[PDB]
Amino acid sequence: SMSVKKPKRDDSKDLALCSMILTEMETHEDAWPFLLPVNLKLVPGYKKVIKKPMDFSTIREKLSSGQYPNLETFALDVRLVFDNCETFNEDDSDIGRAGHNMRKYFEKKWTDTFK
Repeated sequence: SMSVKKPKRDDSKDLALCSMILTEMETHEDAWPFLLPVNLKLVPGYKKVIKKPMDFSTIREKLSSGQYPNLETFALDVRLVFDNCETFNEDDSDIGRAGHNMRKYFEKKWTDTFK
């Protein structure tokens, strides 16, 4: 509360460490469904159904331009990429399986880097 603060967790490396995680996601072999924005002209249904599209290139630009206020807002966009994927793709599809694999990969890196 006012003039009563928990001890200061060092956040000075968060930007660099989120960038490293994102590099690792970018270079995973199952990243290909997620590298670029879904083409809203060429994929029927996507625009109406997915209210907040997100992809790795869009996260990378937001990261690079100071549009994440803290590490939690970064994790929310990453998870949005996988939640979108599950909304639109059957579990038993190459893209559906890619999304589950990447989410697993991300969540382990996140825990090991920050928890």
